[PDB]
Amino acid sequence: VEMVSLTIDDHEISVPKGTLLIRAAELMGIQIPRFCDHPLLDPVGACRQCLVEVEGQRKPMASCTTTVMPDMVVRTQFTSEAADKAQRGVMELLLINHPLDCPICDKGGECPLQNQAMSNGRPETRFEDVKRTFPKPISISSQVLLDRERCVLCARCTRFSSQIAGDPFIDLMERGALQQVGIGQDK
Amino acid sequence: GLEERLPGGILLSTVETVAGYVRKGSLWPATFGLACCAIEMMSTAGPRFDIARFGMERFSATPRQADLMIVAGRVSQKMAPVLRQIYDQMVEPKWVLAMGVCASSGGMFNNYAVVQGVDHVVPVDIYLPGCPPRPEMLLHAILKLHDKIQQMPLGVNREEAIREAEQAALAVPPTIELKGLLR
Amino acid sequence: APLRILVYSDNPRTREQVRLALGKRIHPELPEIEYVDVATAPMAISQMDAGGFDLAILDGEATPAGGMGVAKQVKDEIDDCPPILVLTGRADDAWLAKWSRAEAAVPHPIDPIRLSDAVVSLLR
Amino acid sequence: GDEPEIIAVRRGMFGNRDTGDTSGYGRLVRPVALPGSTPRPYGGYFDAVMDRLAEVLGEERYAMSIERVVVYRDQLTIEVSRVQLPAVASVLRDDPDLRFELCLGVSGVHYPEDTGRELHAVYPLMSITHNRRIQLEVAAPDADPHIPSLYAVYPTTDWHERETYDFFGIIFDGHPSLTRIEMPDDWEGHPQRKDYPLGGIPVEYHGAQIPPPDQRRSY
Amino acid sequence: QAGERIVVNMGPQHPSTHGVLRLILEIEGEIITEARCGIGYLHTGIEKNLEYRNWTQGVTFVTRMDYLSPFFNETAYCLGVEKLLGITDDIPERASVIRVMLMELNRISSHLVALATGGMELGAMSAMFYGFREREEILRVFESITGLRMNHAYIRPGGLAADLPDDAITQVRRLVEILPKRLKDLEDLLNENYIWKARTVGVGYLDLTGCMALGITGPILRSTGLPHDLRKAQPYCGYENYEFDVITDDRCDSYGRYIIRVKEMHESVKIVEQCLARLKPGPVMISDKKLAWPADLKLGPDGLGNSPEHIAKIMGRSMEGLIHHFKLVTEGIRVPPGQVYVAVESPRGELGVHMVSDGGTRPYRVHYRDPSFTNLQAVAATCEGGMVADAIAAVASIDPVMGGVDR
Amino acid sequence: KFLDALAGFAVTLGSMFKKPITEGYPEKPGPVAPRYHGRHQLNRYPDGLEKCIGCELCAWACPADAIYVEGADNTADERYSPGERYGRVYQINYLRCIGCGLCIEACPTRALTMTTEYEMADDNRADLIWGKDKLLAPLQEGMQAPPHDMAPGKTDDDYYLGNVTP
Ligand SMILES: CC(C)=CCC/C(C)=C/CC/C(C)=C/CC/C(C)=C/CC/C(C)=C\CC/C(C)=C/CC/C(C)=C/CC/C(C)=C\CC/C(C)=C/CC1=C(C)C(=O)c2ccccc2C1=O
Ligand code: SF4
Ligand code: SF4
Ligand code: SF4
Ligand code: SF4
Ligand code: FES
Repeated sequence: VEMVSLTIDDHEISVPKGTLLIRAAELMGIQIPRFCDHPLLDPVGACRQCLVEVEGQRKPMASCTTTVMPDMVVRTQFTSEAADKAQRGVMELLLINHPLDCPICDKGGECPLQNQAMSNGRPETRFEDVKRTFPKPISISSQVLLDRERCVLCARCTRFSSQIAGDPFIDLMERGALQQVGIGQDK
Repeated sequence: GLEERLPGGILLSTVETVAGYVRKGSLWPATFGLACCAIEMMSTAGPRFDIARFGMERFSATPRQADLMIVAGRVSQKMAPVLRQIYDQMVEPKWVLAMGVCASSGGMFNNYAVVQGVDHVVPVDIYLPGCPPRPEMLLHAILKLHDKIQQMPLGVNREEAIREAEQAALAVPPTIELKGLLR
Repeated sequence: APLRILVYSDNPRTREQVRLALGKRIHPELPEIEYVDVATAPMAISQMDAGGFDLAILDGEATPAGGMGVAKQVKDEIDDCPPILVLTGRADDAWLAKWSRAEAAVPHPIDPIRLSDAVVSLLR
Repeated sequence: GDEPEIIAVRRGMFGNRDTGDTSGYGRLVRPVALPGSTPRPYGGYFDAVMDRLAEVLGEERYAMSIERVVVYRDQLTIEVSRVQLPAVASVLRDDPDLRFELCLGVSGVHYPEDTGRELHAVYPLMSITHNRRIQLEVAAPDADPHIPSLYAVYPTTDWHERETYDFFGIIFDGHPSLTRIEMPDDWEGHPQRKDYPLGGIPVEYHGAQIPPPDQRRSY
Repeated sequence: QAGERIVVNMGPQHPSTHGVLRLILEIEGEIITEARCGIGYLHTGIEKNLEYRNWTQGVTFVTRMDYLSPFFNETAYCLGVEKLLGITDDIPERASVIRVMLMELNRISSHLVALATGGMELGAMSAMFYGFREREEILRVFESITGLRMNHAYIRPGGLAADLPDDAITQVRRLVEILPKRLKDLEDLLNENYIWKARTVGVGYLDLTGCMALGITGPILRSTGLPHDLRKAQPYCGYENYEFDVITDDRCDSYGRYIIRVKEMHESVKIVEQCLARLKPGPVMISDKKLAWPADLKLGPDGLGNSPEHIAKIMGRSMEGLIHHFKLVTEGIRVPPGQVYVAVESPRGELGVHMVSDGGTRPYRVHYRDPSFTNLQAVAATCEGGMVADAIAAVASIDPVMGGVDR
Repeated sequence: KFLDALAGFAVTLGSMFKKPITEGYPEKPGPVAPRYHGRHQLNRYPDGLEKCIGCELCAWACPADAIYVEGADNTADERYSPGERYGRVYQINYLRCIGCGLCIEACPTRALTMTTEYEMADDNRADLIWGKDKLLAPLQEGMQAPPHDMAPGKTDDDYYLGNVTP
């Protein structure tokens, strides 16, 4: 059980070799914002919400994908102004195309996007342009209704349906800003 | 009382009408404020309004003289015995006005400490929303009680009305079963 | 002779629930049970004034006049009043059920066997 | 110890009290720590107060009596040790340099998740002559909820200590008569404790009912 | 011995006891020998019920505690919330000025109710009606500003539930103009009235030592001559910038307390004049959108609602705006963990609030040290040995509002 | 002069020659403030569509749990509000409502407003649980029945921006 010691923010901890920065920051009581991360899914670092400043690293690193190395130093949005700026910018970019659907969205009140836009978001929109739009909702089965505009394209659904369950009957489809979770055609 | 033993003809009808008139026009409250709503009740008696206009200036201090009970406040657990004692110590006929959400149903204070409606301890004639109900609403509720009092049966008519009301009440489905568009 | 039980509640379903917990013959070692159902305080009081009841079950949650208030009233107003059982809509209401002087109190929702056992204890 | 008191340990993000409505967010472990002891140079008159207190008490008595000193939002809390409360209160009231004449009451606060320190009695004291104020805090366990009553020093506490008992069960030993003041003498339980259920009833609606707030979900 | 003393209940249901206060009197014929006090006939579970609601929602609860001093309870609650948040230094000036204005108008209203109820208790029937004419004058302003007559939820953490209606300032100016005259009309009934003075002079005497010992505050304490007012010592909500005199008396009795209340009404009118003088346009809510109450109420042909501009903002344009509205309304702000005891000078004394936060959106603890509860410890001191009629005057002089006593 | 002690008489005599100030309710009810927290009201857009989207935010904010809201889907065959949701069931228990107004501040569509109407009292515990059909504002002129499609070409955004007409 080789334990690697590192300092997150000012404080120090020791965690099993291979533990991700986001897991360590969880263990020490620090809420790094995250959407695409999932403890039970292989890390993908897609949404870039969980950026943190790491000593010796020019770019911010996705805490969800940064394996802990010995003697590392990390400063989250609680102590790194640069990491704070990175996370807040990712949050803004995450909300520009998002529908103004909270009153009608079932996830309202339990939405990680809402909560982390409160904790790690700008007070108000800067986006005066036109939002991306999809026709919604669309059923991907008898049970599940998909609202693509609200999709932050984190790929957690797809990553679950591949890794956890061997059921890749949805996937990320199209490309660019138009990327969308989808079933094949009608299957 | 003998006034109720009259034959069910015109005598009893006219006696009922006059007695209802008089009892609605002289509906003395009991000096029994409890809470916020007690302050609004005093405000209703205050000059900006005039509860005295309706023959209700005399807030009777003794329960014996009081014909009406404006609960007007929140009935804690420790107060329910006292409130019931005061009610039982009024002399009939007596009506009870559940002034405010606290008195009528417990209001916001859905808690252990509050009885959740004086209906639990005393029969309620009229329920009055508000927190507190403004004095105009109190006067409205009192006028509705006046209407209830005037149309009041006596004697054999009283028994017939009790039977009819009982039969009607046995049929109403409970509020929890009035599922409308609620899926 | 048959025992007459006055079940008081303006909720029809609570009355049906009480009548279900207590069959026509609860505890076959006991007499038959006759049910007079009342949904208004004035009628409940008048039926009590008629008398001849072995037990009265008063829904503590009765809307226009709670069964606890009716319980206290009937104990204050009928000489040789029959024992009173109360259905309480809340566990914290127990104290008021104690004040109502009802011989027993059964919390909502009506537990059939608990209510039957309480009744048998009162009618024995 | 100088480690803070953790009154609760939040699990997961978004304040979920249980598993949580979205998967993968429940792994955070955030202890809920009250402020720890202030380092030393307490702001304003606080030092002037505490130093004076440390002078009137001995070094040994002061160390045994005052468990912690916490300045938060420019408010001074003296986490005093149980048993020693009457002595400290007497010193505060009587000492001309402290002279906290006015004890404003006693408030119980229940921390079921604070081991051995479940019930805290808070004493707001004010010195009118010096225009100062502080808050004593005495922690007692749940299994031994006994605290020394301050009646001989602050008669005003008699009712407060009573209400606090009624609401929390904090047994102020030495109080003339700890009878329930708010709730009936025959009442079972101490309502302001967290273990005591809210005791509400469902709100009725045509075809439905809303359970009390303590049953429905919260964050 | 026993046989010559009766034991009686002034009881809950008694015209002088506000319906829910029980004075158990052992009386030797008609002299009060002992005055036990029975409380909790108005206990409501507010202190616990609060814990299952968010901040900015518990306000609706606290204003119900001491229902005669709603703005004082709300200000104490919201000041506690702000102190916990550390936002006390960021609140807009206009919100603070409105808070002072409303607390002082509420002081006038609460003292008017106290005087009315006392006068009617002591037979001064017209006292009730004149005091309530004056009080209705203020309650119209309260209704206009907040839309409620009592139990307002107008004062909110970090500011106010909304800004004054355009006509409000003129209504309050009219109050400042007329309250002197109507108060004088009330005073003509009582101030120098021989029967009134005879009924309260020397009655309910309580020494300054007694006040300290029982923790008494408010008019009762200041009738001992001590000029102790939390508004001057330990200023809060910007009272430091208002010129007003701490009203005090030397009689130490019921009449001294009555005169203190009558003069405190005038001092409140003076502070209200100052408030109107220093009321400059501006925001009433902290500019930090992460905590600010998001709703913007505005009237229309279809009644009071969210202003259509706000609806457009959060439903057509501003996604972050929508999220903030949704979360601050539903979950509400979450306060940093910690404790704070904050006191205000309620009309009846030092109304204290112990507030404890566990980092959540609901308060962990909100305990009100209501001044009335502690003042009722003085029933024994001010009633024992005197006449029962004098005990009534003493209890009235304490001005106990039982909602705050029992909470 | 001992006259000051008699000032009260001067008061009462004087008042019995000034006109009484009582409001003449109910024949002449008094003017309640424009901002008064009267009975909640459910409003409509000028074309008649119900403003409420059934988000339950109003009920969320109610400290008294005095609002019960069930949302349901708008569809072409039956549409009650612009957008995907609408409040199919909307009850207010006025024996729990404390008139605080938090519901109003909570509502994001201004579907919920507070009128100045205040007269309310009934003999039944259940008569004061006011349903959607009691609360919906009267169908003003130019409005059509609530179950109909959006105004031609208009879309929910057009409704929230106020860009709609009969
Ligand atoms: C053809 C022709 C011309 C025929 C004429 C026939 C005719 C009309 C007859 C006249 C002679 C009569 C009346 C004979 C009939 C026999 C008779 C005298 C019966 C008496 C029956 C009886 C004892 C009682 C029934 C009612 C009655 C009519 C009694 C006498 C009249 C009165 C006024 C008696 C009692 C009422 C009374 C004085 C007091 C009620 C109690 C109170 C408290 C009064 C109201 C009141 C008071 C006084 C306050 O102090 C107060 C202070 C502040 C706020 C409010 C109040 C308040 O409400
Ligand atoms: S639908 Fe899939 S990709 Fe889109 S937000 Fe949900 S989990 Fe992420
Ligand atoms: S219903 Fe509201 S106004 Fe009336 S007593 Fe209760 S809390 Fe006060
Ligand atoms: S009234 Fe407003 S807050 Fe309530 S459900 Fe309708 S739109 Fe939502
Ligand atoms: S006025 Fe207040 S209590 Fe009544 S429904 Fe609206 S939010 Fe709920
Ligand atoms: S949570 Fe790490 S990039 Fe998305």
